[PDB]
Amino acid sequence: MDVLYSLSKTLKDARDKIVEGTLYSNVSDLIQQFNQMIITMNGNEFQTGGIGNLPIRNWNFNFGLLGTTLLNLDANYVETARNTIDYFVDFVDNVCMDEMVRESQRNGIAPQSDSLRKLSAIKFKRINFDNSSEYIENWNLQNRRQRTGFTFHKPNIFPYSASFTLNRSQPAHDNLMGTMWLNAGSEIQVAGFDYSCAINAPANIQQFEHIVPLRRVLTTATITLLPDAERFSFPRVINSADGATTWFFNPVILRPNNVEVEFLLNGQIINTYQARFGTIVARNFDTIRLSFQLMRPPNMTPAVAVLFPNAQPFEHHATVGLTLRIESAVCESVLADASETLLANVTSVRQEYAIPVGPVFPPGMNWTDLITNYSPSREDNLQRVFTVASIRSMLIK
Amino acid sequence: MDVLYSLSKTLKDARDKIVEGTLYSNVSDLIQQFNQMIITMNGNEFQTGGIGNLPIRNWNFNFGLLGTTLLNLDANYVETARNTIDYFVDFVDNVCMDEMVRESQRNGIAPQSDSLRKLSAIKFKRINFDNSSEYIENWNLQNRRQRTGFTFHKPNIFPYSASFTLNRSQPAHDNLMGTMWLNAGSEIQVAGFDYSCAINAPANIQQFEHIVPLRRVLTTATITLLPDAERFSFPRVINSADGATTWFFNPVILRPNNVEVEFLLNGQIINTYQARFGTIVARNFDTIRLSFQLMRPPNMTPAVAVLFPNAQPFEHHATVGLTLRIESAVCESVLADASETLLANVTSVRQEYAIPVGPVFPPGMNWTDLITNYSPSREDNLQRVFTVASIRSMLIK
Amino acid sequence: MDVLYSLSKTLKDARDKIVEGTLYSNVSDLIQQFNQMIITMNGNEFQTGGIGNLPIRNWNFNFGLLGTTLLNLDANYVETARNTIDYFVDFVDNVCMDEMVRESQRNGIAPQSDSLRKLSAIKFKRINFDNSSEYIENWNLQNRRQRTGFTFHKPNIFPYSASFTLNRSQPAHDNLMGTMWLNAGSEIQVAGFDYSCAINAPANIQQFEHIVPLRRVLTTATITLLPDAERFSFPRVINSADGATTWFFNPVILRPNNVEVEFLLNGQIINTYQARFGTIVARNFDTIRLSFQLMRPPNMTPAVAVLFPNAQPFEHHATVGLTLRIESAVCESVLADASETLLANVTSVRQEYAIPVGPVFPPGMNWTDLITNYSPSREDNLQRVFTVASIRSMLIK
Amino acid sequence: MDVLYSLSKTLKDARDKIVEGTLYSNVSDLIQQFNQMIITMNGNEFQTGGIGNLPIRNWNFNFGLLGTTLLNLDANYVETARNTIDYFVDFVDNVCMDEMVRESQRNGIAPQSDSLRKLSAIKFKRINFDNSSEYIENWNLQNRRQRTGFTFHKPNIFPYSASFTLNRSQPAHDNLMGTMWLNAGSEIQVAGFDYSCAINAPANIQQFEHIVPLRRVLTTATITLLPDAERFSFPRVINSADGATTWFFNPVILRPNNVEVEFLLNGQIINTYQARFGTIVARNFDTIRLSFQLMRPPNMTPAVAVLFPNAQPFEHHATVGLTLRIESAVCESVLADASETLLANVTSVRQEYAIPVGPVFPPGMNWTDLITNYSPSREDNLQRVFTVASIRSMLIK
Amino acid sequence: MDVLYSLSKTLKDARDKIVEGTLYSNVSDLIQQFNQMIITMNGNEFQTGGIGNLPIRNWNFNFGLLGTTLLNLDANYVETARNTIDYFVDFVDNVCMDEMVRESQRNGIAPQSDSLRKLSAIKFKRINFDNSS
Amino acid sequence: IAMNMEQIERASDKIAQGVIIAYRDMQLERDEMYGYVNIARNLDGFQQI
Ligand SMILES: [Zn+2]
Repeated sequence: MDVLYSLSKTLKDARDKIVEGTLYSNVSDLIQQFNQMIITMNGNEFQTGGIGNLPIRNWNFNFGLLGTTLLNLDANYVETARNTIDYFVDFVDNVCMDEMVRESQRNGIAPQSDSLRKLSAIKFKRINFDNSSEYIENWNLQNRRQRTGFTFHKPNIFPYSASFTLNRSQPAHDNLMGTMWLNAGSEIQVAGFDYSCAINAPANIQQFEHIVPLRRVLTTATITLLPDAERFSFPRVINSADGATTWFFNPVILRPNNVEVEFLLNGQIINTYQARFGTIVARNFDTIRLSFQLMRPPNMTPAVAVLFPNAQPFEHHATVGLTLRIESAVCESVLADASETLLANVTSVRQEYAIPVGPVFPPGMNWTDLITNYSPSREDNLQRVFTVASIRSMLIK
Repeated sequence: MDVLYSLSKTLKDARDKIVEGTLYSNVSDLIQQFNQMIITMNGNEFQTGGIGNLPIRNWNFNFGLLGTTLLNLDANYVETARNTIDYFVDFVDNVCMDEMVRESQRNGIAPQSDSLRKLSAIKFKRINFDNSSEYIENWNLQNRRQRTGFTFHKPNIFPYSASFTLNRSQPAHDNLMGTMWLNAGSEIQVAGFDYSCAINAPANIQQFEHIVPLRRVLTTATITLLPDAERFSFPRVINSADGATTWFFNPVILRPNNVEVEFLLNGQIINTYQARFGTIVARNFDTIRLSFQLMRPPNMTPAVAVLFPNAQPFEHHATVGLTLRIESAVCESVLADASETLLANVTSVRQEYAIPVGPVFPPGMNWTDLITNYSPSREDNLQRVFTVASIRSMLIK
Repeated sequence: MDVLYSLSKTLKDARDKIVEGTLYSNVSDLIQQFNQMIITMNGNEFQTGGIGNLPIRNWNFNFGLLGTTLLNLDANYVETARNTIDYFVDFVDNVCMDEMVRESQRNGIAPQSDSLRKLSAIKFKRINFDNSSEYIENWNLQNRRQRTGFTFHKPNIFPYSASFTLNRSQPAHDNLMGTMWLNAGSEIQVAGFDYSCAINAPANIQQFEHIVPLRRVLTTATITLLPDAERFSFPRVINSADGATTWFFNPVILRPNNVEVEFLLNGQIINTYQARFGTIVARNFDTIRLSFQLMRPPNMTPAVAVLFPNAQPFEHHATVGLTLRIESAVCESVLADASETLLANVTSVRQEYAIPVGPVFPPGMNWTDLITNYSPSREDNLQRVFTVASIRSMLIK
Repeated sequence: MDVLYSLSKTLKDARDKIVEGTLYSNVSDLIQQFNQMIITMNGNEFQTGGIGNLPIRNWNFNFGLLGTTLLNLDANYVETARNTIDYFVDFVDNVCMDEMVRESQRNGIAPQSDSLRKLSAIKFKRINFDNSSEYIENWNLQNRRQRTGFTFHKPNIFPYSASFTLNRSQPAHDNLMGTMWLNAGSEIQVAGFDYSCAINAPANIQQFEHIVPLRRVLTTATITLLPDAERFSFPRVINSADGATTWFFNPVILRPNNVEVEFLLNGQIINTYQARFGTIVARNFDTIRLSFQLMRPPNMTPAVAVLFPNAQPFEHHATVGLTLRIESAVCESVLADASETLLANVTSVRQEYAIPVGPVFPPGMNWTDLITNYSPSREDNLQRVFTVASIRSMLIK
Repeated sequence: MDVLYSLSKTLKDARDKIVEGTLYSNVSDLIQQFNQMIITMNGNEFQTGGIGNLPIRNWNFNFGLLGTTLLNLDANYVETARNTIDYFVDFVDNVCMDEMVRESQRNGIAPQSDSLRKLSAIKFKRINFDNSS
Repeated sequence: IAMNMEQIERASDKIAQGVIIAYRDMQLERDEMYGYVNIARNLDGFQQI
């Protein structure tokens, strides 16, 4: 894995640094590493592919070394360099597509393809170069069991869970009470509704609560906390819990009284925020507890007093919402987010070559089913395949 | 173009690496490239500007070489380096503002300013240095006709198109049927509505369909697909097709039954998704086909059954929506997105100096009119001017 | 500060470049800088911490130099390098946590901890290395008073201000007129409403206006301007100005007639946009003026004409909105945004060690109260602590 | 950590092997290691303690080497050896009590005390000796990320959870149905009860089910599975779910019909056992699913037929139980069990010196709250402190 | 059986005693036994597995001896020792899983796998070490 | 000089860089240089001492 990143880093630098007319002192330390790579890789044969429609390709390396005698690199040196680089780039492309496609339940952090099991010897250890990308740094730090952090912009930590809860209900569905939520991507939109608007609740206050457990512990998260959840604020008809009948929801929106957002780690309150909106911070957490309440307004104009009678027919239903959007967060495990394209590369390789469903990953690489049951073996497989996807995304655009 | 990136890369590195007190071996390979640059650029005169209010500046280069005899760089060397660097940074700033401002219908990929046409000789080819940024890498790969990819975070692939379609309509506008949509940035929000709620449709099911053709082929796109389009879910009054009269839209929201999202490339179904929300992936596509349908709920509580009569007056109109947000995508052509500021730099240079409207770009650099008719000559001009904007964004902050 | 970035850059590179089996010419210029660092840091003692619960640690440096005699780096050299690197990484971690925690009203741009005041001597000046990150580049450019620019993706330039304004009001609250707004993060959502729908306004047109002053001058901003503000488009009950009574708001949405978005710098109109939506650009501005107006539709179908009578009871209230979202912008001062995690690191260090509220920063590091009153001393403290946070984010993941 | 185990292993062996009258060839390889230890530790000063009531002690090492010239060790050599050994044993005792008392949320696997951070240098690496104990072997194997296994006799994998579940209930509490359980230590005692004895269930069979998720994956577990849970087989009065009222439970015991014990790993059935009691084996599992059912006996003597009427008053309630006791198991993570005393040593050191509650461990070292939320940072801290406790338990009895 | 315990005892001790920085006199009697083990096991090939889903693995031993010339063991010696130890540990793991899986009604106390029947010769008798468990 | 150590050493004709001893009758290799000759291409499969 280290030598695969090293091959790709030298091929990236040798497409970048070895150009026409450049001075030799700019590339004097890269040509020695590329010659060490050629010297190491000669005499060895590899075999990539063999699963799904990924074709079996045989790789044989017989190349001459590059010259170390120019002052300015002329176009002859650039053309022979482009030939050797294009062959090695095709090789590492097929090794990365052979490694992202395989998985194992037993020990997923180990290389699974034959080519990367062959590259994991000490004969190939002199290929090794700097490990400067974030994924290979976290690979090398977790290979020695130290703390890592992946910085994500809007991480997909929440599985898709659009549902509700009726704390007070009946088959008439004309006096309901409870919460509704949308957990999607990095965004929680929650809305507790009461049809009576707390006309018989004690002190005209109805307490709502919504507890979201996470799968991995997020660290140093900037979170936009806004009131008035926008999706649960227009009238809609909703199927029941058993899916038998449908019930109508005509909301009018009160502001959330007494918002308490708590960030729990192992049941301990790490951060708490009482009636503070805008951008908040949560330093260390794996559970988000939103505690908002609906208070009936004690003074109402005649336009408002016709909405909430004391009797039964409520044509306008009180609804109170919050929105919580994790903008950026540092997570020790791998995830998906709106910035990288690594999950897209993994799914593109697994869908392009018509790959059968294996023992670990969900069918079709369903990220909702992958983050719903995010086991440590699946975590190891996901980190390995994302690291190889980062390597191929360095070489192949 | 390669030598302009090389000038800017050396000036960036020589502002970074040549500091006070640093060891000479850290900068021993940069001072040789900077001396090669001084040796190449001496004796040459340039002329920048001359269009709009961009002033004509004459550039003459007569500089001495930098010393190669220190062990730790003292402040004398830093001050003479800062002088030479500030003159070259002002030169390359005015060359980049002279190149981003010009365009040509005939061959836009060629340099248009006099200074960059003079820098495109082989006398200046020994200036050349590493080409490591993404835009100069894709410039050098498309100069040899190989595959490229620009990675965008929320790309502006959709032109602004807020409109609707009435599949069933009359001048009374009390029983309507059809779709509404908002295509903006990277976000499609579509909503098909029926006023009758499929009370006379066969099997109480009304089929909607919305086909969005793209202008360039996106590759490996992560896409957040949510139901219940939020913008078309509140009551509004809307002008008619001819703009004569206005009609009222009072929606209640059903969930989208039988969602089929297809990603078409040349009419062939590449990816398809049947009733799956959350984050989806689309590996290769240039057309997005959303096929959702409205099904009348067969079991309704008395709060719902009063909304949808069998007769004509529908005060509550059935509406079904979807939301499709491309979070990140790899596109072979240049675009604009929410991450880079290159389009902002191009428009700032073209608006600061009061530049007349030329033959290629839209008046005022309208990105909606630029991506509505995204011709290959306009594509070449846009890629050239974005590459020069990336170069100037390296030097000028 | 320069030498602290230099220590962290060498430790990052020496974790990256000094690996097992790599060629010596790849690391021949890094080992000399790391040996210069060891030679400079020997014989010196430091003391970190001493505020809050940050523990006092004493640092003593007595290390041998690294060998310069290998061709390929074997595992002995890697293990002794990992020992020296782990000690220096722990040292620079505690120096950065000692510097981010302190502040001063008098001159905040100066180092406040004892360790960084000791590192600011010319004895330690030979530690210095390249200054290539954006924050240390802008630190070195503002240390010489030149122009800088921080590129932000969705900058938190707006403090959280959710409020309204009643241009026409009475204690009945049945015929109201005025604007409502949400300024949050990088997003302005504004909506002017009239209950009469301009039935007595001259020419049936009511002019709205919303002026947002900024705290720092943004430059080259890409801005998504959409109509129809989504948050102020559903019915809600709202407390009054004095908080005494509540009033009801049942909106129907007209489109915004005659949108004029102006970008003011020192009262001068820099950019203006008349009825143009989608992505717009604003090259230089510190005030955003939105001027939209509500026009009563002169032709209405019978479904619309029942909404707006000539008499007093208006059960449907005309409402017109806009949405303005700054996607990316270049600002000369430091801010927070959705891309970096530096504010999260600063708040995590200040909340982890239970730090008392000092003279400059708000209690609990409230970013709304920090950008509401964004004084230049607070600007200097914020830039210094963000630079140290960037340094620690390079070393500590 | 390796050198701390090495110090303790040499001090243990030098109390054991260096005795009066023993032959020199028995101790000829130990005296060289002890002299290497003296040579390494001279000239160094240490400082232990400083948290809670643990006193600050300063350690200075100035010792002469031991003689290598005897044939049989006389009492002079034994007395000077006992002096040097007693000083080093007091030193390593205070280093171990300084290390078990500290913890860190950030990276718990790193040494936290100043003395063990000073011992983690390569100057002290020549102290190192054999690593033969189980905890230092698993420390060295997990420092290279290989598979480990701790063998536990009756592991405390279950948190204390004594509760119940009423599948059928009413406020009268005279016809109840559901399960009761005791999860304690390594023992699950579960009992499903029906008051009607399945007199109206289909086919006179009531299905019970009890699913116990584990926190860490146990491997190769010998498990005593017996029927007839003894604790839930005598009459008792039990508070309700809300704690309002109490209900009576008068059990008569049927045998468990159709016992199915399944051992789930990631939802997959690894081992299953159908109506087999005695000692069973479970090779790899992290969830235990007990599926027993109550069948009404179709033939009953007149002494039994008076117990279960068809009508409502049931003075004798049918109850069916199982008992599952993990006798020994191999777990990759650290735990507590009935064999070791390491948790007792950790709690004795933390309670003897009146130590404040830190960020990681529960207050008072509550093992139920520690295994209820067994996070990986808490896992790393627990493994580090248990390894140091094993070292001190080698030296201090 | 005695030589299988001896292989495992030397591999356990050589994971324990052969560490980085330790003195050579602590490991001077273990390296000689491990070199005797390498000298005995070279040139021999083994075949493990072949019953149930236990896969057939072929084992070939071609290793160089460990150095006897250090005063403190440096990390080079530790890494080459860890390579040889990991190969022998995988070998003895598969031999033990090949032996626990087989049985015989006739004389069960005899070795049943092919690898342990091959290790029961006097050519492999010089592998033998202390029998302390 | 360092990368061309192998090309200068392995074109020397005074020295040969090692000997396979196989103890089985591997067949004499045909070469246009030497006729029939027991020249070896790689030191693979065997023990490099
Ligand atoms: Zn973003």
